[PDB]
This record gives sequence, C-alpha cells and structure tokens, in this order.
Amino acid sequence: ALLSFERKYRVPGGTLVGGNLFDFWVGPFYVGFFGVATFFFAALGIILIAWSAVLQGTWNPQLISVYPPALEYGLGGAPLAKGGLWQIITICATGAFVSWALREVEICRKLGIGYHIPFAFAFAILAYLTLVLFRPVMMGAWGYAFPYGIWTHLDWVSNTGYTYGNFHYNPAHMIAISFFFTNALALALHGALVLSAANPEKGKEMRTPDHEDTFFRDLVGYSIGTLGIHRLGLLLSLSAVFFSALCMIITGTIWFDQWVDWWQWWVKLPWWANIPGGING
Amino acid sequence: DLASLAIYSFWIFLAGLIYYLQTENMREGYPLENEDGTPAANQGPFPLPKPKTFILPHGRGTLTVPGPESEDRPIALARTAVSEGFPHAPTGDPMKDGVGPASWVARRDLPELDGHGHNKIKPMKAAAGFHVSAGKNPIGLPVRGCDLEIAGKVVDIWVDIPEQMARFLEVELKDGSTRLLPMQMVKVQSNRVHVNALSSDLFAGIPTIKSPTEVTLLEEDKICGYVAGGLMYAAPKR
Amino acid sequence: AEYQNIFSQVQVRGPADLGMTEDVNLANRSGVGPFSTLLGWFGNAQLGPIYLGSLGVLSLFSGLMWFFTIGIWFWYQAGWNPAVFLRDLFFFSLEPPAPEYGLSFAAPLKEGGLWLIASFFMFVAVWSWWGRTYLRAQALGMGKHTAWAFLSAIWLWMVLGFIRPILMGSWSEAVPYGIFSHLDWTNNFSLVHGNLFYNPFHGLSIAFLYGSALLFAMHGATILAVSRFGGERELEQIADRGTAAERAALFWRWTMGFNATMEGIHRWAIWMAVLVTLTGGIGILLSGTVVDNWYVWGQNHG
Ligand code: BCL
Ligand code: BCL
Ligand code: BCL
Ligand SMILES: CC[C@H]1c2cc3[nH]c4c(c3C)C(=O)[C@H](C(=O)OC)c4c3nc(cc4[nH]c(cc(n2)[C@@H]1C)c(C(C)=O)c4C)[C@@H](C)[C@@H]3CCC(=O)OC/C=C(\C)CCC[C@H](C)CCC[C@H](C)CCCC(C)C
Ligand SMILES: COC(C)(C)C/C=C/C(C)=C/C=C/C(C)=C/C=C/C(C)=C\C=C\C=C(C)\C=C\C=C(/C)CC/C=C(\C)CCC=C(C)C
Ligand SMILES: [Cl-]
Ligand SMILES: [Fe+3]
Repeated sequence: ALLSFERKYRVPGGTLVGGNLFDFWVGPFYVGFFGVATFFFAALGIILIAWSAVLQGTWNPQLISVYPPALEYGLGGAPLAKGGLWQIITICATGAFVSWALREVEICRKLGIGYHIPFAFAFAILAYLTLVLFRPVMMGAWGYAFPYGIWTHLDWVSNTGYTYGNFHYNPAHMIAISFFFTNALALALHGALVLSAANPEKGKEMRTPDHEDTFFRDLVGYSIGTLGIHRLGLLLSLSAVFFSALCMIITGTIWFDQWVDWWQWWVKLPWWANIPGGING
Repeated sequence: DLASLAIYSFWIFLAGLIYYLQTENMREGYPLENEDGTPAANQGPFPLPKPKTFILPHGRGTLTVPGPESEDRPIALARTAVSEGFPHAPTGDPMKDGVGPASWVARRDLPELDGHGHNKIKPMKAAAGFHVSAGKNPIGLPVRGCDLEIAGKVVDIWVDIPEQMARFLEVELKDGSTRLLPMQMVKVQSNRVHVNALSSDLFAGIPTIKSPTEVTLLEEDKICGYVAGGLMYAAPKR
Repeated sequence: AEYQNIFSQVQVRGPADLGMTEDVNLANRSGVGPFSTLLGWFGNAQLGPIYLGSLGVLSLFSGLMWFFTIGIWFWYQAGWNPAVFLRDLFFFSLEPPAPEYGLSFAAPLKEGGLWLIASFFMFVAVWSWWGRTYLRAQALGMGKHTAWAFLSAIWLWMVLGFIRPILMGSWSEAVPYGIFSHLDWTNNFSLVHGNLFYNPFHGLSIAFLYGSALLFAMHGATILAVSRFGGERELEQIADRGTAAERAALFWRWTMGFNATMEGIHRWAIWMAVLVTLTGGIGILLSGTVVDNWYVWGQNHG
C-alpha cells in the first residue's frame, strides 16, 4: 500500500479543517475533510443522474441526458423532471470540484510544496462555471447552459456555435485555439527533449541539460531552459483556458450578432474604407 | 468497413500503450510495502518492468531500475494507530530528524556536473565573468526570518553556470559561519531578503556543507528539505 | 506572499555559452547573438548561436519562397495598393487549382498553378527541416524522439494537402493559403462529410488536445511546486532520485491513486501530444475516401 520511500512523508498536519479528525489515508488515497466532502457531493450527484435516467426511460450511457430548465423558466427554479435535477446536479458538481481543489491544498501543506497545482485546476473550474453559471445568469436563463450527456452536449456546442454563423470568427476564440495548438507543440517538444537526453543513441552516456540547450540553439537559435519550459507549459495551458472562458462570456452578451460581421470595424476604417479594389471593394 | 477496422485496432493499440506507460512508471518506488517495510500482498495488476540501465557520464558509473530500494537512513517515526492508514508521528525533532515536509533523500554525496565535467553550481566569487545583470542584487542585504528578526546577511550568490541561473544565496550568521538558502524560498526586497519558512532561531540548524566551494546532491536535499519543513514546523513562531 | 517562481527575482549573466561539441561541425555554427534581459525574466537570456548547415539553408530558402509566393499573389489581388493590402489582408487567398485540372500540373498560374508552386516550396521547406531535427540530434548523440514526434505533426499536414487530395483525384480538395479562407475550408469540410463530431477519430483527437493542456498544466505546476528542491533538473533526478521527485509522485498518488516517475511523466507527455495529430490524420484521411457521411456511418458503423 506504500511506495518504498513513502512512510517518512505520512506525518500528521496540514489539514485546513477538522484538525486530525479526517487526517488519514485509505489505500493510496489521502482523505481529509474535503475528501469526505467530494465523496458526498459525488455520490449525491451520481444518484440524481440515475434518477434522471429512469424519468427519461433509458439506461443507455450514450442516451442519458440531463437538460437544464427551458428558457421560459428564466433564472428561477424548475420542476425536477424539467430542469430541476440539472440545477441540483450542477450544485453538486461545483461542490465536488471545489472540494477536490481544497483537498489538493491540504496535500500540498503536508508535503511542504507550492500550491501551483490546485491554482491551475481553479482555471478549469472557472471555465466550467462560465458555461453553466456566469454566462447563463448574464443572459437571463439557465436554459443557455449545456446539457449533461455524452452526445447531447456536443449538439449544444454545435448549435451554440452556429447561432452566430461560423464561430471561427470569434476573435477571442482564435487566441484560445492558438494557445491550445502551441501548448501541444510545446508538450511534444519538452517530452521529446528530456527523453532524447535520458535515452541517447545505444551504448552512449546519458546526455546533460547542456546538450538539451545546445540542441535547441542549434535548431532554432534559442533555448528557453529547463525552468523556463515548465513555466511556459503552465502559462500556455492556463491561457488557452482563460481565453476560452473569455470567448464565451462575451458571446450572447456584449455581442450577439454574426461573428463574421464583427470584422467590419477593421475594413470600414475611414482611411481605406472606400479605396476600390481588393476583396472588399 | 475500413473505418470500423481502423478504430477497433486503435483501441487495442491504445490499450497496449497504457500498459507500457504504466509499467514504465513503476521503475521507482516498487514493489509496494506495508507500513513495516515488508512487501505488500497486493502489488496491483501490472508487473514490474524488466530492468534498464543508464550509463552516467563522467565515469560516475551506471544506474539500473528497477533495483534494490532502500532509504539508507534511520526514520524517527512511530505509529499513532493500531491499524493501517494513519499518520506516523515524529519521535524527535522533525526538522533535525528529516521527516515529514522536512524529509531529504540519501542522494550521492557528489556535486552535479555540467556537460564538461565541472561542478554545475559554484559561488559567484569563484565564477569568472558572472555578475548580476538584472534585478536587485541581494549580496550585502540583511536576512529576516518569519519572526521579523534579522538572522544574517547575504555574502554571495551560488549560481548554475551552464544554465546561468541563481540557485542559492549564501548567508553569513551571527557567529561568522554561513549557510545556503534556496533561491525559490526567499523574497528579495529593496532593503532586505525575507525568509518566510524559517524563524531567526532556526537558521543555525540549517545543514552545513563540507566544502566552501561546492554542494553535493546529498547536501542540497538536506538543505532544501530542512527549509521547506519550516513552513509546517516553524509555524509556532511565524 | 511567498515566491511562486514564475518570474526570476534576480538575473545572473556570464560568458556566452558556445554549447557542447560532440560531432557537431563547429564551422556551421553562427556567432552568439545578444542577451535579452526581457527573456531572462522567464527563461534563458542568451540568443544564439544557431547552426546553419546545407539542409538548414535549403529549408530556410524554400520557406521564404513559399511565403513570398503567397505574398506576391496577395499583392496582385490588392491591385498593388498598400492600403488595400492592409485592409483586406485576412481575406486574400491563394486557392488550389479547379476540379477540372484534377491531379495535373497543367493548371495556369492564375488558377492554381501558383498554388502548386507555393506548395512545392512548402513541401521542401518542411521535409528538409525534418531531416535537420534528426541530424542535429545525431551530431549530439541524442535519441531521435524530437524527429519522431515531429513526424506526427507532418502526418496530419501531409494528409491535408497531399495524401487525401491524391486519393480523391484532384488538388481542389487541398487547403487554400489564406487566413480566413482556410477557416472557411475547415467549416465546409465538416458540413460536407456529415458532422465531424460524429467522426470517432475527431473525438479522440479532441481528447488528446484537451489532455495535452491538462497534462502540461499538471506537469508544469508540479515541477514549479517542487522547484524549491531543484525539481526542474529532471535529468539528474532520473539518475539519482531526490526528495523533489518523491514529493511530486506522492502528491499525485495521494490525490488520484497512482503516479509517475521523473522519466515516466515525459513518456506520458510525448504520447499525449503525438496522438493529437496521429488520430487526427487518420480521421481526415478516411473522410471522403471511405466515409462520405459520418452521421450515416455512425448509424451503422460500416
Ligand atoms: C461547430 C461549432 C464551432 C465551435 C463552437 C464552440 C463553442 C460553442 C464553445 C467552443 C469552445 C472551445 N472551442 Mg470551438 N468551435 C468550433 C471549432 C473549433 C476548432 C477547429 C479546429 O475547428 C477548435 C480548435 C476549437 C477549439 C475550442 C476550444 C478553444 C474551446 C474549448 C476548450 C475549453 O473551453 O476547455 C475548458 C475546459 C472545461 C470547461 C472543463 C472543465 C473540467 C471540470 C472542472 C472537471 C470535470 C471533471 C469530471 C466531471 C470528472 C470525471 C471523474 C473521472 C474519475 C475521470 N473550436 C466550431 C466552428 N467552441 C468552448 C469554450 O470556449 O468554452 C469556455 C465553447 O463553449
Ligand atoms: C470544452 C467545450 C465543451 C465540450 C466540448 C467537447 C467536444 C467538442 C468533445 C468533447 C468530448 C468529451 N467531453 Mg466535453 N465539452 C465541455 C465540457 C465537459 C465537461 C464539464 C464537467 O464541463 C466534461 C466532464 C466533459 C467531458 C467530455 C468527455 C466525455 C469527452 C472528452 C474526453 C477527454 O479526453 O477530455 C479531456 C480530458 C482527459 C483526457 C482526462 C481524463 C478525463 C476522462 C476522459 C473523463 C471521462 C468522463 C466520463 C465519460 C463522464 C463521467 C460523468 C459521470 C457523471 C461520473 N466535457 C464543454 C461544454 N467535449 C469529446 C468526445 O469524444 O465526446 C463524445 C469531443 O469531441
Ligand atoms: C466547423 C468545423 C468542425 C471541425 C473541423 C475540423 C477539421 C476539418 C479538422 C479538425 C481538426 C481538429 N479539430 Mg476540429 N472541428 C470542429 C470543432 C472542434 C472543437 C469544438 C470544441 O467544437 C475542438 C476542440 C476541435 C479540435 C480539433 C483538433 C483536435 C484537431 C486539430 C489538431 C491540431 O493540432 O491541428 C493543428 C496541427 C497541424 C495542422 C499540424 C501540421 C503543422 C505543419 C507540419 C507545420 C507547418 C509550419 C509552416 C511551414 C511554418 C509556419 C511558421 C512560420 C514562422 C509562419 N474541433 C467543428 C465541428 N477539425 C483537424 C483533425 O486532425 O481532424 C481529425 C482537421 O483536419
Ligand atoms: C504533436 C503535433 C504537434 C506539433 C509538434 C511539433 N511541431 C514541430 C516539432 C514538433 C514535435 C518540431 O520539431 C518542429 C520544430 O523545430 O519546432 C521548434 C515543429 C514545428 N512546428 C511548426 C509549426 C506548427 N506546428 C503546429 C502544430 C503541432 N506541432 C501539433 C500541435 C502548427 C499549427 C497548430 O497549425 C504550426 C504552425 C514550425 C514552427 C516548426 C517546423 C519549422 C519548419 O517546418 O520550417 C520550414 C521553414 C520555414 C517555413 C521558414 C520560413 C518562416 C517564415 C515564413 C518567414 C519569416 C521568418 C524568417 C526567420 C525570416 C528571415 C528573414 C531574413 C532577412 C533573415
Ligand atoms: C510584406 O509583403 C511580402 C511580399 C514581403 C511578403 C508577404 C507574405 C504574406 C503576407 C504571406 C501570407 C501567407 C499566409 C497568411 C499563409 C497561410 C497558410 C495557412 C493558414 C494554412 C496552410 C494549410 C496548408 C497545408 C494543409 C498545406 C500542405 C501542403 C503540402 C502537404 C504539399 C503538397 C504538395 C504539392 C501540391 C506538390 C509538390 C510535389 C511533389 C511530389 C515534390
Ligand atoms: Cl570543447
Ligand atoms: Fe519536465
């Protein structure tokens, strides 16, 4: 149940709530007050998903789907069968996510390490809350949120996108995609670099971080370094999600027309607004 | 049809990949043990991978993993419950004993070398050409602990030569001796360097190095472990 | 507030590093460029030296030719007017030859011929750059991981503008060189093949794209959390495990039940990213050649 070097780290302390009440492990899992909390929220949430399944008349995972209240209900409560279950489950999901993050904070305190991990996770929580809470409340109805279903939630993405024409034209959406793409590029490189140094040509000795920097300078004339690339990966990732939340928070609120039309501000600038020729003239 | 064939065979490929990946990540820490250090009955579904050997550079030998795991040091801890899964309490001083957040690993008592075989980390005074090129120079600043008391003054910066980076600050104590402080655990301010993890009276306890011009991996671990441990154990003063 | 180590507090500089030698032809390395205090707050301050061999110059020349060829056409569509160029920069587009010309190189310049020219340069610029990433690693005696990972990105690229077009029978199926136009092409491609959300390889691809962001967020955050124990020195931690590696592993073990090793996490990383374009290329290759409509296919699975 313990890794060979684990015992010396399992000492008391670090908890944020309940002192030593929940300060223990179950197998490899650390519990803590928030471990108990997420179990509660998760169990309750799964139960309500099952109940929702019977009301729908199907136990098929690819068909189950909990929808939010219809627009008519605005931002108020709704009958379980018509959006109420979705509202409670959403409360549970949020409760489980936040509890999971605080549990990580306790694990950090016991291990004496930084809080960068739970901090980064909060950005994911934020993107989720933007879609099921912030945007809907700003738009006036829970109905704008997405449904909890494997394929139904993809339909929502599709319908929501096309509601504004080709969503590709959302400028914040463009920034976000760039970070997602760049992050994957960077992750592939980091993974490849460290491995090519630790696993050089057969028979040769392990390369050094010096060879890692040399390799990239030879290739593109610059090397960000071992500390910098971990900083970069953290930034590209958090930025991708930050701009994702941003491109949706402005859609349907400050801008509700076709996203492609937004680009007319640039083309209609006084100066070239009339110069004949080109594509727009 | 072709599409169906492609996707089914992809899931099989993916299953083999996860298997490979999980076993590769079992090259350290395994086999699992019971709290008393004996082999646990259930090791999980994945078997240990076949050993691999790394040829370390600069004639430092080889490393083969998985291999004999051993703490190679006494652990001042005792059980707090009659069953598995509970915390183990420090029998002595957790800071001095090196347990909990103050733990250190018994790494080789040699310094890390760069691609040329030279000590990777050296105090700046002994590093030709190196100088502070940006940001406040800490050398000369008084060092304050979490108890807002002055514990010493910075007399130098230990730098990573191949990566041109500051890694430690050498601090001189009231008694004329010095200690190293991890760069990541200090806050350089305009008129002082603040150390939140330790209280002034704990600086003397920071493990000392045997040579004044080099640090070994073993000493780095003891120093960093000790300082990080202050976050939990110094608390009654911070 | 405690130090987070996202930006350096103090910068330190020494003599420009000319790098390792091994079997590298030192004649082909340029000189060290200047030092950037700007970059130094985040990563290394040193710019250069860069290695420019034959393959390097070849790739760089092809690259610019591809870039310029598109540029010439963009100027041509703007009637050589500087104002128009800037105004409609995002709308210009070098479309491929019409369906009529099929897979031939007879199409006139003003109708795809120029597209073929540009594509030729890009094809040379990219593959020669691939050989470069392989040779630069060999000269240093390192594994060929970077070149193999790069091949994965090349796969999706090859499929989009070469493989699929050949199998379809015409260059008209390829992607046009244009900022907004290649976006429109992407939207159309989906509409025309049913809905791409029904393509199982597309969904897997998204899985890995999302996963790459999740993993790098996890990995980057972990290393910074244990940098107070020298965690970023990943190679030495692989050779002689320190408390940074143990704490990193235990954080994840206590959180989700299992963990990785300092070397292992990088194997997870290289694959999570590589699979994005690997499954992606497969999904695109099968579209229009074997499967006309993913919705329909999804109803039968064959
Ligand atoms: C046809 C439809 C439109 C379109 C419509 C939309 C719409 C509509 C939306 C996006 C959004 C996104 N689009 Mg789009 N998009 C299109 C085309 C593209 C193309 C392309 C190459 O063509 C690309 C690259 C993208 C890319 C993207 C991403 C930038 C972004 C989603 C990532 C995200 O928010 O993560 C954020 C991550 C999360 C929300 C997850 C949070 C995870 C939570 C906290 C934890 C869950 C735990 C789980 C329950 C636990 C399980 C336990 C088990 C034990 C494992 N789009 C087309 C043109 N796109 C979305 C966005 O920006 O959202 C903010 C969005 O709403
Ligand atoms: C970000 C913009 C859209 C969106 C757009 C898309 C698009 C577009 C696609 C998906 C796809 C998926 N989405 Mg989504 N998705 C959104 C929000 C969510 C939320 C949430 C809590 O907000 C969740 C749990 C999911 C979950 C999922 C997965 C079922 C599936 C992706 C696997 C994956 O690799 O993910 C990345 C994460 C990992 C690799 C980590 C491991 C996590 C595992 C895979 C989670 C499994 C969850 C399980 C199936 C659900 C358990 C719920 C029970 C109640 C406990 N999405 C928002 C609203 N999603 C893909 C698919 O194939 O769908 C059918 C796909 O193409
Ligand atoms: C309306 C349009 C459709 C759609 C149509 C498509 C289509 C069509 C394609 C994708 C593809 C992808 N889509 Mg989509 N997609 C939609 C909606 C989504 C949503 C969402 C939340 O709604 C998401 C997350 C995604 C996500 C994704 C990615 C997983 C995937 C591309 C991976 C990649 O890295 O490419 C970028 C990486 C490359 C192109 C690699 C090649 C790069 C080359 C080698 C570099 C050249 C460099 C050049 C020479 C140098 C430039 C540098 C200079 C300095 C300038 N799509 C909607 C429903 N999507 C692609 C795929 O693989 O699908 C299976 C694809 O073809
Ligand atoms: C797992 C797949 C992911 C991935 C991986 C990946 N990409 C890679 C690699 C890998 C493993 C490399 O090794 C390779 C690399 O070398 O990276 C640093 C690369 C690379 N990925 C690149 C791009 C890229 N990757 C992308 C994506 C991805 N790459 C995926 C997410 C995308 C997207 C999202 O569309 C793009 C645009 C390239 C930057 C680079 C390969 C370089 C190349 O092929 O170059 C040929 C050379 C040219 C085209 C030169 C001309 C450039 C400009 C047009 C001119 C202006 C600049 C010039 C310097 C001016 C000179 C002026 C003179 C007066 C001096
Ligand atoms: C300031 O003005 C000057 C003139 C100096 C320069 C200006 C230049 C400008 C403004 C350039 C703008 C270019 C842009 C915006 C280009 C954008 C391209 C994009 C967005 C995407 C590219 C997609 C292309 C991929 C899919 C292409 C793949 C191509 C291939 C796989 C090669 C296929 C090969 C062919 C057809 C023939 C070669 C033959 C053989 C077998 C050897
Ligand atoms: Cl030399
Ligand atoms: Fe790393």
